[PDB]
Amino acid sequence: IKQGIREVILCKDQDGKIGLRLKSIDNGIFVQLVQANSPASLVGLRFGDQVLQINGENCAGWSSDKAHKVLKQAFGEKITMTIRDRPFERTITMHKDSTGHVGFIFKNGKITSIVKDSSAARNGLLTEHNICEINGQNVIGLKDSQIADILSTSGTVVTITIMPAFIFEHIIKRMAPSIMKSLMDHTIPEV
Ligand SMILES: COc1ccc(C2(C(=O)O)CCOCC2)cc1
Repeated sequence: IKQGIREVILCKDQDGKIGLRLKSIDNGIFVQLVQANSPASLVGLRFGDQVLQINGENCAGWSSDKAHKVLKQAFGEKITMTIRDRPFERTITMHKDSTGHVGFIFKNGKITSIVKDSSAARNGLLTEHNICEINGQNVIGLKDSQIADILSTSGTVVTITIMPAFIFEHIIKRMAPSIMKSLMDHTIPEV
């Protein structure tokens, strides 16, 4: 999680898309969706990012509709944005035990139990928190079984990005679970 305000420069694809849906939260604008292999993904926009400006206009108090409107009108050639990185999220680094567990239980992405004397317990993992990312890979909308698989196929060191469940549930309001499963970018980021 980068701790300040960064600039990104986007270019609409051939179809006039940038691969983004935005959501009004708390009189700010936040990324709700980033499409796989989109301009948004390529420049490193992530679920939960806060859009502070689009082409030098403040996003404060915009509706989701106005934000999507503003992206439609923009000259495709070059869109600038100012971004706060995942400001509602935090990162937690854990170490797997000899049996391959970081030490928590979760249901529909939300951590529900912390196991006594686990890495999760020592690193202060919290319940009623939704898993957004595992080792920088977005897992939002993936089945519980696949999130377990991605945890099992990570090394002994597991970084998990988490969001308070209330906040997460407010952000994904009005996005179909199939769009999340199907289109939400879940690739290991390119270099
Ligand atoms: C007393 O507080 C702590 C905090 C972290 C740990 C480690 C972990 O499990 O993450 C131990 C193994 O290596 C990494 C760190 C241990 C004790």
